[PDB]
Amino acid sequence: GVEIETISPGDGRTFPKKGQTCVVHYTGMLQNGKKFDSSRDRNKPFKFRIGKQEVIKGFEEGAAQMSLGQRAKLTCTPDVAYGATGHPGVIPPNATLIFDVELLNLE
Amino acid sequence: LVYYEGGAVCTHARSLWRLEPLRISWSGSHLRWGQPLRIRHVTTGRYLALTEDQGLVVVDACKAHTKATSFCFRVSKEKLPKRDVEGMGPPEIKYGESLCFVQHVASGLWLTYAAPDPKALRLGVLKKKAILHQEGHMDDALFLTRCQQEESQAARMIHSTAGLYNQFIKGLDSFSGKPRGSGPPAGPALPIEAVILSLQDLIGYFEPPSEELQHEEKQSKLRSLRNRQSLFQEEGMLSLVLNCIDRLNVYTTAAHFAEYAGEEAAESWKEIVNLLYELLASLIRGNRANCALFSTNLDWVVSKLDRLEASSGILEVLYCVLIESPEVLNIIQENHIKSIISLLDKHGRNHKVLDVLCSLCVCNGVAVRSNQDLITENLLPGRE
Amino acid sequence: MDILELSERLDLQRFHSHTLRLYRAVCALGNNRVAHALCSHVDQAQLLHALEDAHLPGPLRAGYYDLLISIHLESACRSRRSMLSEYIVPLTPETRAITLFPPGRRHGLPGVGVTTSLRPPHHFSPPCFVAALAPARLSPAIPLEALRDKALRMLGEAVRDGGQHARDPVGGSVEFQFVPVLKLVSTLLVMGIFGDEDVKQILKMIEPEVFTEGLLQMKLPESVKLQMCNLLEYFCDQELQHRVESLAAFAERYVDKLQANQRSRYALLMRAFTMSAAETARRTREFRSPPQEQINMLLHFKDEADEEDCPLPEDIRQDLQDFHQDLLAHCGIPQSLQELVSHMVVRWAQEDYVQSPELVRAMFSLLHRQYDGLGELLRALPRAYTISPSSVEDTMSLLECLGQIRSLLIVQMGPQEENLMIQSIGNIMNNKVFYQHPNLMRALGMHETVMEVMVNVLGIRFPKMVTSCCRFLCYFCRISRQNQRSMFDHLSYLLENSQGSTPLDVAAASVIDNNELALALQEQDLEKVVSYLAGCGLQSCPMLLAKGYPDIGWNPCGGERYLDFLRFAVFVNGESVEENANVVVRLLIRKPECFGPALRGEGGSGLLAAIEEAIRISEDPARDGPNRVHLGHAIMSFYAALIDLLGRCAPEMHLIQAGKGEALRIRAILRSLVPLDDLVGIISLPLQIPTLGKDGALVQPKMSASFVPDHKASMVLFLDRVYGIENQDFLLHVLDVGFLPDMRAAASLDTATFSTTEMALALNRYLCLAVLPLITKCAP
Amino acid sequence: ACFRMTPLYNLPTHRACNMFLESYKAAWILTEDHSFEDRMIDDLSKAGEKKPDPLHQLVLHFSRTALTEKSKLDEDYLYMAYADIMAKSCHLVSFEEKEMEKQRLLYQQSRLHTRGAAEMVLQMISACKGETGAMVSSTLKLGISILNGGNAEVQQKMLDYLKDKKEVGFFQSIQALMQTCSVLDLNAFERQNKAEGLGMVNEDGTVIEKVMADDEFTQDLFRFLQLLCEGHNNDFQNYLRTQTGNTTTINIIICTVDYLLRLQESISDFYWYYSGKDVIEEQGKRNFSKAMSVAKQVFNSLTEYIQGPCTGNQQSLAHSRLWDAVVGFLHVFAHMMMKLAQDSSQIELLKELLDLQ
Repeated sequence: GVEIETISPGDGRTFPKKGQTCVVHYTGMLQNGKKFDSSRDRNKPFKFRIGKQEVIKGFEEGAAQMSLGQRAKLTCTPDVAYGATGHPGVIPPNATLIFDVELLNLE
Repeated sequence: LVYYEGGAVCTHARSLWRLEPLRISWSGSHLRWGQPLRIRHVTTGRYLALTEDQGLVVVDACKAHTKATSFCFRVSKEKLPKRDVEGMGPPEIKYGESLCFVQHVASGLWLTYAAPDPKALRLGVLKKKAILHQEGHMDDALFLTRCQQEESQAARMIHSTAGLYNQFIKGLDSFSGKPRGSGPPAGPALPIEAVILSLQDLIGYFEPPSEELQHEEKQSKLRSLRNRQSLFQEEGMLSLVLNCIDRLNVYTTAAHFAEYAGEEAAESWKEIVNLLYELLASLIRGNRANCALFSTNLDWVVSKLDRLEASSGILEVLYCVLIESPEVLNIIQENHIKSIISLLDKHGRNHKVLDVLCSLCVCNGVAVRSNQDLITENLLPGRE
Repeated sequence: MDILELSERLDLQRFHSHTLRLYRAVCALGNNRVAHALCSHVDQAQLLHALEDAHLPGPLRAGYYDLLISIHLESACRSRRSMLSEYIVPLTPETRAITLFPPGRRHGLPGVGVTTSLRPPHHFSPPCFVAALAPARLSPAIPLEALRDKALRMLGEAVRDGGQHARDPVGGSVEFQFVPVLKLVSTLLVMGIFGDEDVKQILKMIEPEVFTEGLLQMKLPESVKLQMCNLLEYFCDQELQHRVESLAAFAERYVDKLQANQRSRYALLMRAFTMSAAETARRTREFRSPPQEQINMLLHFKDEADEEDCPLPEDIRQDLQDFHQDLLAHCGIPQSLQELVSHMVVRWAQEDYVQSPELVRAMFSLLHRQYDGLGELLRALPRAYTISPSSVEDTMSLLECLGQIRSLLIVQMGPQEENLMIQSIGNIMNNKVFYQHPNLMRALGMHETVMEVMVNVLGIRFPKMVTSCCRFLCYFCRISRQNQRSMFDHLSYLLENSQGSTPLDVAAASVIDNNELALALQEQDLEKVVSYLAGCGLQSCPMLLAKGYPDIGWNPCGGERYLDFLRFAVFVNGESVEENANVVVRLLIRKPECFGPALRGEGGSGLLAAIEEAIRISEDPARDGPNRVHLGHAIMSFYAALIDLLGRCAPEMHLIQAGKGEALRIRAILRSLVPLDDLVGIISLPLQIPTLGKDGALVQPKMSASFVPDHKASMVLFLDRVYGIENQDFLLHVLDVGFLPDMRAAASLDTATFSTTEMALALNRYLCLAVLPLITKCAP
Repeated sequence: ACFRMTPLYNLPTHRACNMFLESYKAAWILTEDHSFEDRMIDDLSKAGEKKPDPLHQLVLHFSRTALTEKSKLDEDYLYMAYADIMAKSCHLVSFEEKEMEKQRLLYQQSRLHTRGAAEMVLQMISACKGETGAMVSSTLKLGISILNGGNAEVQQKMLDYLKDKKEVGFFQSIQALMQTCSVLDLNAFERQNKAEGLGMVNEDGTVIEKVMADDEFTQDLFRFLQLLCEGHNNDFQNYLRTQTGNTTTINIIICTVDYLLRLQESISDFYWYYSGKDVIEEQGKRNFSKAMSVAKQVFNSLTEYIQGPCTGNQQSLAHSRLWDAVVGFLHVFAHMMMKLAQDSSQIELLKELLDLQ
């Protein structure tokens, strides 16, 4: 469902196990190439505990294959993303998202 | 059929009569007790009369033969026409004074109120029908009040506008089907130049007071404008205009109109259909009541927004309705919002459409969240 | 294209400025769910960029300043602004340290100091669009400290270059240079973001000499002047808040002395009255008056005509005299905020003929508050309450719930708003502060807010919210005797709009058991209820018409209700309210349709006959109605209620033995209104007892839809009050015809299996309330 | 209660600090007096070195709110505060001494009516549309303040304004106000009698008028009309009777007489109520005195309407049912004189009775 494409390699050794918060700075774009979010604009890294299902699914199998410091691009299909309902006013229904994710620190 | 009605009707135009003496010369003389005179309804031009079938009626102007329509105000019900005086006359009756009984001249009958108050009045409020009686009650005396020149002028403008636009409507209904073919128009000529002039005059009649008008003058003219619009609406001039729009709207373009009316008639189709849409806004602009009338025919307005013949006028009508009535905002559905947004896609980047959409969210300081959510969900996420 | 290319692309300017107006509209008045969405279309970085952008055209500079406030700050601003008129001051040591004038009599800087008034913290949530997918969403978080520092910096840059008046009007004009920044600074001041040093900076940018080029060191347009007024009103509000806080702190420090000397005085008086008596016999009135009449006695030493009457020693009186002088000096009774505003407003007015009505209104409101300071303190002290330091947590939660309730008054009702009202109102009612501190609740005016929302919903859709509001208000009224009186003034409204709980039981909650409140009904308000009763005894509910019911000639469902309010307004605390007793009788007979189909007179039916008909209608399914509502009991309820109410209006024994003419007349009128034979006959009905056996299983009749014996209780009351039991023969008649076959009906029901059947319970309550007391009275 | 009254020293601190606040506000803050209206009006009046001065921009602003076409006139505490300020401003035995006082008051009223105050007063009375309340009370008190002594300039300005605007609102609102004016009652009196009969004590509480409740407002309204025709103006004495030019006319004089008939009805109703009770108790003394003050003002208003020999008003009264009122009054007067003469404790009420006669 999620397609990880490495943009710049990290360590390839430490991967986020369950229960380690992940700090990731990111930018997100509808597959047509329009942007809905970036954390870099807000200026703060986004933290989430992997295994608590706070983030969308593809964002959670996706930031799990990445390693520490790696920068990659995820392509979450609506099945492993919001889906047929959408995030009203932000993401149209039946949408595929692309995320430029940089896993900065683990915990 | 006449009535004694109470309430706001005594600030309307259906309650206005005009005393027409039986002499053309010196017709403005001082009314004297017991002199013959017809009484004409102003907004309909129908003369009060005693017909055999229904007693008291308002008969048309072709059947007022001075036996049915003549009358005599009288002071007391005791049994008492004078020799015409070639002057303003000796003043007898006053205004807001001088209790006067109305007596038909030939039948002697006094004007009274029909006592019967049936089930419709068991819980309903009294609307005493006026009947002519042999002897009548002892409390049936009437004060005569005066109406402002604005009201009298408006009540006579309604009598001509209604006639003109009913001729227009009945002319349109003559060739509703009936294609012209390659021959002549169906029936009698449409009153097109008269309609254009009358609409132009009524749009200027209702023009909002100017801004440089100084404060107190501005607030007096606003009251007068609201009054005149209420008169026209309560006499059903916001339905005659709608009927004209509907009849002229079954035709997509001027050539479609020409296929039924004619080339010369179709030369003014777009002009007329724009003047109607301007006059409608002039009638409803600023009145919460005339704008409240559109809580049920809102789909009437929204379904005409794509029409190219007059696309700014219909949008202006919508803007007035939405900016003045808050009850209209509650009946907006996704159908309506997905249509107002489609104007942006089909008619261009027009800021007035955004103004409409802004007015759909907050009306008089209260937010309507369904409209906010619908605009957000439909307009925004496409980013187009 | 660059956005600054919109300096000459004017059509795109108009479209984009109105796009931002659309954004501000769709997120307006509390919609934080849409503010979050708009943080994906206009992000923080664009907003913070447009704040500092010098070349943005004005219509876009102002638009992007308003958009930031709308997305992030406006909801918190209004919620804070609604709490800025009530001063709940906790009795903490922090409060105790507050003094009017900074130690070492000069005014301190306005807005600079320690404030202890409770204002709930305002909540934010971070904006993220990768979170998985309903409590109300909070406003999008924006870093408030960085924003505040930027706001101060921009304001400072615009001023010391305002005086230069170069041709640098950032935004295209002085209005667009200043108004957008002043709006932001006013918002952040109101919210509470600014520290003391920042407030000092703002004050220096306003007037450097008074508070230690200023914004008054250059000529300004009438749009900037309005924002200056909105800043000075903030600093004028903080001085008032300081006065109230210092007055509360003084109360804390001074009631301690008034208590210590009262206790020591009491000790001295207790040593006295021993071998020294009858000289201090009067001086124990202070200790036996109500505590306020003691605190109202003690503070009576101002006019010098009542010096020694005040028991306070002179030292104690001195503290109050000194603080009073300080309070007067603080209120003014330039070198001061009052003098600054008083000069500057007059100077504006006499420099130009101000054309903006809003500016004139703000100007003169400020001038008024500066001249009348002591009259402003007096109009805010009604809304000042001192809570103990322990109750701070509960009060904070209660204030948050109140803020939610009064934030949904700018929103047209919907499902989610219904749910938030219900949650908030159910939360207030579960708070101990709501019970313990009734005066705070009437000072915050919750009852008025709840009635506002009930007005909006009634003026029905959304019955759940009405049921919750009318429960809250019926509880408000039971909390304390002043709450009834506060709600009693709304009786006209509730009677205009009059599950079970409905805006009528609120009206019947205001007046219940307060004979002082009963004797304040305006006869016309008793009259309108009778008008509704008339409208209920001639037609029938269209509701049941839509439920396909028999619809005979009249619904008793509304009649029963409206005979319940009229029962709580005629008979309070076990005695008859004569004044309200007579009026309802008169209004009932003047409209004799309110008595139902029976008692109609012409074409009448015996009350007994009507009840018998309702007995026979109780069983047949066709005439009872094809569930929550049945009719066989409905007509019976209506007539039982009418008989009870008519019994209530009957005069008590004082008037009857006094030979008072009106009393005898009213009793005779009621005697004529209902005969006797029907009365003792409805006493004599057969009561379908829980039938034993029936293959062994209990089959009791549903006394939610049968002749409940409680019906008869009403007619037992009437007989006692109106007809009476005067002869022994009539008594030995009623004993056989109606009474005894009921008591041994109950006694047979006393068995183990039928002890707890609901019919048995109802019959037991019936006998103990109606029959047995009458027998006890007639025993001689 | 005397056994379980709680001394303050047992109360929790907060419930004592909240009692202290109320006592302090009632005894100390409220009783404090500060004259600032004079100083404030004298600062608002001066101008700097034509354009309206600061005070004349205040009068104009409240004129603006009055002429705004709204269905009902709103609560504005700002207007109600400033109206009281301006009223206080104009409020403040030798021939010289009296004449200097008169001229000084004329100057104080000139500060206001040379800046549009009279037109504001007429506008707001018209804009209230005949609803009793606080805005109307403040407006009427302001009108009385600027018309005291029969200020001929103010009266002329008011008459000119009413005549040129030809508005029917003013007299259509005065009439409504006088119809809503309350009259003496027994029922409410009986009820409050019993309500006091309940008692004074409450559990940690103390008990706190609904008879002749708006006596102050009624006195102010009729004082306003009297001041409008003081100085024997014929134009006002005739305008009140007929409003020529206006579409409809409202005869205020016969409306005053019609109110007076209500008044004499109620006054006779107390005398009948008390004709058995040998002594009028204290409550009766208060309420009857209030009714008498209102009756004095109504009688004075009727005199001013006809004092100058305005013949039109004279026969307007003569045909009016002013005779029923006075014939009825004389009954109360004679009988209450008899009954009140029989006690010394009721000498004050008898004095008020004689003055009313």
